[PDB]
Amino acid sequence: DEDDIPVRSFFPENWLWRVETVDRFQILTLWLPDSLTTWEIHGLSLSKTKGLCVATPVQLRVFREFHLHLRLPMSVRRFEQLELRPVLYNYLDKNLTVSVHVSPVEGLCLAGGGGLAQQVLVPAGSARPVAFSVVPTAAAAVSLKVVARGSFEFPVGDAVSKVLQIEKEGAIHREELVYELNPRGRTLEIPGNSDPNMIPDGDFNSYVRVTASDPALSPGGVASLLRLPRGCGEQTMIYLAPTLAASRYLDKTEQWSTLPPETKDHAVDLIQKGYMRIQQFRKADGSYAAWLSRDSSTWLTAFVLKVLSLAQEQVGGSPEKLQETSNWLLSQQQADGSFQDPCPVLDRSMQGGLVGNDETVALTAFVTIALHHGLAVFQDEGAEPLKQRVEASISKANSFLGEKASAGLLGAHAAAITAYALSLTKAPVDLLGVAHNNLMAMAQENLYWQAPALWIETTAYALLHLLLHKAEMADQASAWLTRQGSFQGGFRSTQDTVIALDALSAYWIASHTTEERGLNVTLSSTGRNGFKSHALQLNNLEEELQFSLGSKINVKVGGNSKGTLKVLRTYNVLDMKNTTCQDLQIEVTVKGHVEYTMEA
Amino acid sequence: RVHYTVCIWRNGKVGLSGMAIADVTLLSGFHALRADLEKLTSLSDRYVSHFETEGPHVLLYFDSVPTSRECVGFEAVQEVPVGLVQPASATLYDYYNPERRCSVFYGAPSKSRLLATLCSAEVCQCAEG
Amino acid sequence: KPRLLLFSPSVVHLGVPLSVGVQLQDVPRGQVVKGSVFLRNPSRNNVPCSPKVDFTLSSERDFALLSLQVPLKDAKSCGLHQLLRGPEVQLVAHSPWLKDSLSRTTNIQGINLLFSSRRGHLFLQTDQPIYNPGQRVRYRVFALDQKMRPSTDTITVMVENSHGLRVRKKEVYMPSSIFQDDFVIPDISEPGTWKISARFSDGLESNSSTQFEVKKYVLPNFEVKITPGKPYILTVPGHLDEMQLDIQARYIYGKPVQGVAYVRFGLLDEDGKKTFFRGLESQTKLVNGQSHISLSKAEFQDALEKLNMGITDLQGLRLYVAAAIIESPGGEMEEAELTSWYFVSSPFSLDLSKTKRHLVPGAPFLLQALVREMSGSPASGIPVKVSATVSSPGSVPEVQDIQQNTDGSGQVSIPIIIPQTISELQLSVSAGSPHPAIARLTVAAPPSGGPGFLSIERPDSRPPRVGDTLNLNLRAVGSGATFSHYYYMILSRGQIVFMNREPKRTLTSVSVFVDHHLAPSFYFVAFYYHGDHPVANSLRVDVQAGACEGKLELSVDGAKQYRNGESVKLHLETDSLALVALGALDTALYAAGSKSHKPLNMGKVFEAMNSYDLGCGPGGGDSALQVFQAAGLAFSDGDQWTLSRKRLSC
Amino acid sequence: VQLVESGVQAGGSLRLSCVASERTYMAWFRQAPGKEREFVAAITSSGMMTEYAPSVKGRFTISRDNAKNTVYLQMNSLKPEDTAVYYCAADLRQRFGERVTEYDYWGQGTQVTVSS
Ligand SMILES: *[C@@H]1O[C@H](CO)[C@@H](O[C@@H]2O[C@H](CO)[C@@H](O)[C@H](O)[C@H]2NC(C)=O)[C@H](O)[C@H]1NC(C)=O
Ligand SMILES: *[C@@H]1O[C@H](CO)[C@@H](O)[C@H](O)[C@H]1NC(C)=O
Ligand SMILES: *[C@@H]1O[C@H](CO)[C@@H](O)[C@H](O)[C@H]1NC(C)=O
Ligand SMILES: *[C@@H]1O[C@H](CO)[C@@H](O)[C@H](O)[C@H]1NC(C)=O
Repeated sequence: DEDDIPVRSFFPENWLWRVETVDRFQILTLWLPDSLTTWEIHGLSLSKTKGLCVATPVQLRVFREFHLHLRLPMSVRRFEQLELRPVLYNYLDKNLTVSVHVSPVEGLCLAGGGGLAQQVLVPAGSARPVAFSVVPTAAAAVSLKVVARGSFEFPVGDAVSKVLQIEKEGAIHREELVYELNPRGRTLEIPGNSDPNMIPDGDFNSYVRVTASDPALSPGGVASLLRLPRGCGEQTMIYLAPTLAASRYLDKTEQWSTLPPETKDHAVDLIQKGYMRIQQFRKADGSYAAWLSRDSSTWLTAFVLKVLSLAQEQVGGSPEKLQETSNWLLSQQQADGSFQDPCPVLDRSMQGGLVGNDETVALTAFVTIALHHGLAVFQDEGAEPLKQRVEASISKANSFLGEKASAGLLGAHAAAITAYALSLTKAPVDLLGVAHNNLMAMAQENLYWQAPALWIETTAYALLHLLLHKAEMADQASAWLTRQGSFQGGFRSTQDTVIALDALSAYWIASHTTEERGLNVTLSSTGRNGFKSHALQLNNLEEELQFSLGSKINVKVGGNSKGTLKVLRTYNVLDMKNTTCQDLQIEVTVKGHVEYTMEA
Repeated sequence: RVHYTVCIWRNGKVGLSGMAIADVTLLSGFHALRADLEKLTSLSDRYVSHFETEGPHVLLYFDSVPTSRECVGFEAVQEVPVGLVQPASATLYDYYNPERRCSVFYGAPSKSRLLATLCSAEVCQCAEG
Repeated sequence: KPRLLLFSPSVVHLGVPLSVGVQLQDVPRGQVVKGSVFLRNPSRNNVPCSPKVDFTLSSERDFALLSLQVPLKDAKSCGLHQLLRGPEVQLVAHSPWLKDSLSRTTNIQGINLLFSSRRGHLFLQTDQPIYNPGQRVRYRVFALDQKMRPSTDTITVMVENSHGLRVRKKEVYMPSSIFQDDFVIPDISEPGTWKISARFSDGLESNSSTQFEVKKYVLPNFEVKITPGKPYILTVPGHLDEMQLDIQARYIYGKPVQGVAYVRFGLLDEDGKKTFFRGLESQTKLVNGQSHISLSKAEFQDALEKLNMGITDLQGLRLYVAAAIIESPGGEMEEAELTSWYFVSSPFSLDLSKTKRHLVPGAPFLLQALVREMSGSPASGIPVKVSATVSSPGSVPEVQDIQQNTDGSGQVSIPIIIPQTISELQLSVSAGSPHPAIARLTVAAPPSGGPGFLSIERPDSRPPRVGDTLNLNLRAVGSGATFSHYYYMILSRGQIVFMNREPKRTLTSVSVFVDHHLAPSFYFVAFYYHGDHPVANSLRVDVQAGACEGKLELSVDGAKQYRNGESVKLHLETDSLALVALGALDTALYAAGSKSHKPLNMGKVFEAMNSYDLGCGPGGGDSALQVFQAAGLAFSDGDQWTLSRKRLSC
Repeated sequence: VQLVESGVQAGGSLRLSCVASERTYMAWFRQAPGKEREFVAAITSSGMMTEYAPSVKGRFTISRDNAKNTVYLQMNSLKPEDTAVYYCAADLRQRFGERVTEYDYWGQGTQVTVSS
């Protein structure tokens, strides 16, 4: 009987995919899918108390004594002859003469014109494939059911119904449009598909492909600079400039981990006590002079302001006690904006490269650099009248330096320092440009400018200027500072040590710096369904997005990063492949008499 | 009650030269006489080096593939009448790479190797009946 | 000279509790020391990255285990994500007792730790191991914290492509810890190996990746595997092993298949190029699903001389084999390969990764070796001979020969006694009968003149089952009787889960109750002070895989061989309330051309757990600092401190 | 592999027999002077199926002996101008019905004449 046979249609590859609770006992009934195989059932228990343990897989087995295995080919082109082979399987103990016949299905061509039974005798424990050749002429997919009905001697029947999907006309074509991206040449256009091989009706799936295509001094020697401040009001700064520079330089360079962690907390107390040691030398008007009785010196007040203002980010000082200190410096500004020493320092050695033919230029540059450093520590609230005159004071000071800077015929140390001071306080561009141009010409040629105290300092100040004005010049500059600083017992003086540590700290953070490297683009076009848009963010990997754009598309790539963008388009074309075998061929001719039950 | 003559040849000089494995498939109820195939193998001048026959299917391993149309034959018998008219198949698997097969067809002595289709167009219909 | 010892794993995972081991030694027994331990990063003004934790321990209890919480929110607050070179955080112990009593430089003692966002355990389960384009891909990822309990955090599921391109990103918060998702393959995607990746959203590098392969296939019906008689070929001059193999073709549902079985042989070199043989193409007929194929020694010689490769040249060449079983009369053919078959000179492989280097003079040095038949399970009854060459600088290097027979699991432990002041030890291990597999190594003696070493010993020398109580013995070597107590601590998965103090006697038997928290391998670090210097010798101790603690037992109603369309009553059991992730997978998919990758099984779960283990190497070190580095620890006693890790994985 | 052949007024009959050591499908060929040889009939190894030349449909029949492994060709109702030399030959590839001359190791044949 045709109807009695239990057609089998459920042929999944994974069915018991779920998740459920457990209470030591549950009887879940699983209906085995109508497939003949052994199933590798397994599971994982996820408990709040105990946790996970992978279960032991269970090898359930499902099998029928007499079955029919029909294995459809995956790609079945139309207008092409097809070979289907339902291999009858008979593991019974009885010789059976069964009949195989694909039920009449619309959209197909039955070789016999329909349900023509092909009686076949199957010796027990053996297979008797009954070749069936039906040419597919349907549109999308046809489900053909093979029914094996046995004789009345032992009536066991089987019926498999597997859905056959028929591919679209012709082969499939791929278009790969390799291109580039950049921050000029921003907007690009992809020409719309215009190939004449296009089948007018067919699947047109396209995909986009965007690729990001992306490309320290010794912690031992510098850590030795941490010394307990000692001496008079002058020497307390010699041991407190490197002490803050070393603490700061390793703070920015992230070299504290190399040193034992007690060292960091050992240094945070050298500065803490150091700040008190120099604070008690403060005069009534915040001069920070060498001695309480000795006359003040604007150089030290500027130098102490820079070091103390910089350290103010750590020690819980009083902002108002620092604001007054800046007031003293301003009051010493001369008519043209210069600064004159009221009392020179007892020891000229700490001055670094200041001593020389010209001093007022360097004093003006050094003080202004320090003077700005104190702007950050000013309270955001209050002192507005105090702040305002500060900008005027530096602006007046900058004008004098710019006038001197453009004049030329100045020393190397003056030339380098002037470049940084104007750069830091945002001097007028023309003065900035001429001052910067003055530095490069005066430069000398990782050969730049052992190194005496003069050359080492000026390099550090100049090196800072290049960072603020890093392209093959700062990188080639540090190679002289670091090489010059790596010598045993390097950084002889105090001004070079405090500032050289500053440049390398600044240079290191610049060189080892990373950005977002964004590259996101936009794809838009006027498709038949309307207007659609897409974007592909590539801040930090590669992306590909399925977009429905059947016409010319618009690209608006943006971002400092550069990469490769290519678009893939898929479609069908008119086939031209020969049906006849090209390399190896068979020719078989059957001659004789074949008896037929019925013939056209 | 029915004869066969399977013929195989290779163009050569492609770099894939090698043995071949015929996959001749017979009609319904056909099985080659083991006596005939056994005679092919035993001979000193042997072409079908290894053969296995069970029911319709027949494998004729060929040690040497000649460039020309030099080929072997054999006999077959039938027991159950064939209930429908159609073309059976065949296939020559390259012994070193069965993915470069060669599917071919054939049919009854008076019939053809294809079915009747009025296709020859965008519209496409067949006339088996 | 009292000291405050600070111990903690040399890596800290942000978002999960950290355990810090702190204790006192050489105390006047009349003072109580109280302090705080917290995570401060130096680059941002020492702002704390974790809540303050105090220990307030005394002399009568000088050992304390502190469970330090390190929430990730504070890490952002202290700017740990803003570092520009390496994830270096610092752990410090602050206590006024260090400055007032010990008169140290500062009232704070600490260490350097390499933090990393990696945390939690993420297991991915895909629908089926292989996909043909156009199929609907299902999958799910399990979120588990360090303690292997369900988590409820947020993760970023990422589905990469064969070329290495993202295809689907999903962020979701899972209150049930199981995230189910379905993804659809393009109908055009070329065959290749895709990938699914999931990582905790707040974390950055806590990703776990599973690879599902997409290939053009249709489900086969018989799976054929080639099982050679002996998985290796002996190829030493004179004697050549016979090369025979058995081809087995069975249906996916078990029954044997009858047909033909063509076979082609060849040679695969290291890169992968094939080189076949002409005339050796042996084809047969399967009888009861089995066929035996052999190559006579003379026939093999003819093939090679024809190829002119020779026999002595088969050093690292692999005997390729392929099959083309055609199921007559069905005709479907399903090929197989046997790439894994070498031309080796010996039948055994020497695995000496377990013998600890840095022998300790004066105590019985143990040699642990695992002898395994190449491409096979560990073998029993293989006599192994060793020729230890003790190198005494002041006398002729002595030679000691001893042999032992494999216990039954493949491991051997032969104690060789070594004297004092020995330059080094060089030994050769030979295992086999005949054709021994020789693998000689040398171990350098620790520098002489140092403080007395320590020698741990395991009597049973057999891995303990979960629930056992293994015994360990300690003894100082040399005139170092100054100390009065023995110290030890148990490490597992980079977390000090047990710290204790032991008194010194004639024999010091320290017992460890191996619990589930110690698996699959827990270290064991022990030390004592020779007055001022520390001396220590850890010991990698493995733990047997045991069984579940959740007890998920899948079962069926006997073996009735259910027919298709029939109903089965699955029986499953669980020790606690749990969510079972049932998944049924057709077995034929393993037959479909694929690497046959292992599913999610205990091999990976325990591998995943131990992937957090920071220390590497079996243990033991020349100096107390080196051993504490190898165990995955940070040690600082004020005078000697542990160097930070150079990179996450050694 | 050698072929041996041995064995009349018009309207008579003859029974030609060719003996071959090896048992195969040897067929019959005839050659007349001045013209190329043409086949008369053939028989397969088992002898189940045979074909005859179109000129001798229903007139010449072939049989074989399983013991001495020969071919028995009876020629009842001889047609007078069929005189020619008959050759029994075969190949080793059982190409039944291979009309054109692709048979190797040809036999010698025997002269037969028909008189009106
Ligand atoms: C998480 O993703 C990273 C990057 O995609 C993986 O880094 C790879 O790690 C493996 C071994 O761990 C290396 O062999 C690769 O070279 C690494 N790739 C890169 C680009 O660095 C990392 O493995 C992933 N996590 C896991 C658990 O696999
Ligand atoms: C099936 O037919 C064969 C024919 O040889 C016979 O030997 C066999 O006994 C038959 N099977 C049964 C169950 O009768
Ligand atoms: C990415 O897109 C955003 C819009 O959400 C835009 O603001 C941003 O500029 C884009 N990326 C880059 C690198 O420009
Ligand atoms: C291959 O195809 C071309 C045209 O598509 C045809 O001319 C040629 O004959 C084919 N190859 C063979 C061997 O016939």
